[PDB]
Amino acid sequence: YHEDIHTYLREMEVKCKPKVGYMKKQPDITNSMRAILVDWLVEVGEEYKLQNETLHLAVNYIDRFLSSMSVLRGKLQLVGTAAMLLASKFEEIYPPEVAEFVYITDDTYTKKQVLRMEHLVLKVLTFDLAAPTVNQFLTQYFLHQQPANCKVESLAMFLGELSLIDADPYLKYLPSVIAGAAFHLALYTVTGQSWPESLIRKTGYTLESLKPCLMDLHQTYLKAPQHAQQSIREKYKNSKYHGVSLLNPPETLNL
Amino acid sequence: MENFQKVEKIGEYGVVYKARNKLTGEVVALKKIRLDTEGVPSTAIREISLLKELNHPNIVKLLDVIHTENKLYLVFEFLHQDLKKFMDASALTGIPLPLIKSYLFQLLQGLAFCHSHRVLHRDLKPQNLLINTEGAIKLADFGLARAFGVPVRTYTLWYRAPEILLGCKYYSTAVDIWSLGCIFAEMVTRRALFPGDSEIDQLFRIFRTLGTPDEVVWPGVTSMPDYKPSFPKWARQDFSKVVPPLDEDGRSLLSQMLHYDPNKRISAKAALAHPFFQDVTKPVP
Amino acid sequence: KSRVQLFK
Repeated sequence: YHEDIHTYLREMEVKCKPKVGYMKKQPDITNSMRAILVDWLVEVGEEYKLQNETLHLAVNYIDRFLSSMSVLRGKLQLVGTAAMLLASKFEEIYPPEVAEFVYITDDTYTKKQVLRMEHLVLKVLTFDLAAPTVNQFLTQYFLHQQPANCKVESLAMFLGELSLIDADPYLKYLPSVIAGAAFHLALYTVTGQSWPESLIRKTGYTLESLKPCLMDLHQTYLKAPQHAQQSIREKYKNSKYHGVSLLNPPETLNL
Repeated sequence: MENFQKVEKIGEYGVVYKARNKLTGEVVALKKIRLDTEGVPSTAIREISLLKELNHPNIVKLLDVIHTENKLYLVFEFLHQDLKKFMDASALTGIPLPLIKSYLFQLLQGLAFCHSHRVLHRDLKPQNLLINTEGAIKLADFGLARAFGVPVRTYTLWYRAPEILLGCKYYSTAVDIWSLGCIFAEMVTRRALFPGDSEIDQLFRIFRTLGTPDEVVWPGVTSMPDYKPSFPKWARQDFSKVVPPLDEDGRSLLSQMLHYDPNKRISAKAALAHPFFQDVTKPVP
Repeated sequence: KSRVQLFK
């Protein structure tokens, strides 16, 4: 059922893909505001021991809700909090209580407001909360690597996390393509190897097909230390992820 | 909500009613959730988000969701009863073997559809298998269902896999296959295969029925959180004793479907190709 | 810390 699961994920990621360039239609919020919101969500997920998939799902819900709806400056953090609550309810075994999210928002929004925005986000998404993320495709690709290197997987998670901060240009790539680019970049960074032929057959993504997203991800990785938002770099500094954020990015991708 | 008129109560998730559509006229199940506290329950959220992604004949279809500000209404296709009441009614005499085979085939088809997607039922008990009048059994009660695109961390008792009892860290499709095997044995013998009272009594019953698993039978039992050396070394009971009515192929399928090792346990897709299913008809209940 | 009001 593994290949069937991957095929279903590929079919469903197009349905769950947010509209590209929705920030232009946003009257108030911009790409930088979304980056700050995603960074704050990374901090929240680290504080509450939330899984990486929870944060990926929260980012996906935020992107879809902003594609289908417009919110002001003050409601962007409420939207992010409601999306994080929904993702925790969907993915986590014990989602944090609504009071915890109200607390972590610095008491900006009351519990009633958080619950109302949760209802609104659920209605807008039409309860389509099982959105494929970069994490799922990355794990699926991990089952297709030999030998399994924990550094490769940790760096691929780090790069997929980095791809969440910048809507430009990672909103124009499907999660499968971003995951493939992250996997190849991690393999080249820590092992000096390329995108595997087994994954070429499984995904249909040749190394040429990932080249645009690969260049974008290499540019993000090189400029990661100088990026305005650094919570992902701090999170992956921990020995749990083998300190992959400490590794220097390769200067050039031999393609 | 207006187009549905409740006529009776069929269950106590939340209380589920039997509702008639005022416009279409079709009869539907109207499970309701009282939204007070925590917002929409995580169980209901998972049930709606995973059931609407599954469109199979042998899966209770969710054809409408009424999400109001204070209440949440789930509309399922109405089926006559679940496998529990059908088991209870056919207590004097066994359920016909062709009907057992057809029900197992349909349940395995639904499970293979759920597992080809990223859905794990985790609550496969006869109370969760609805039955229609035409002779089709469908999976229901996806409240405990979880999406396993990434590995799912482990959190009734009679249908719990030996791994979940033995401190398993991650769920898998093997737990659903084990629950289906327990349901199959209950269908054949008209009594629960492992009627355990506690997490240790159920494990001891499993060991009594299938023998205490060594490392050769299941590689890794010694290195489990809930495995103790003070486990009696029961022998594996011959499958003719536990399930007399089952034929050789049925007994083989049940043995493969109750394997201790989750990796070596049969899968729904592979179980659908068993020689036990070569003559699957569609008898009415 | 994580507790902070964004976009003040």
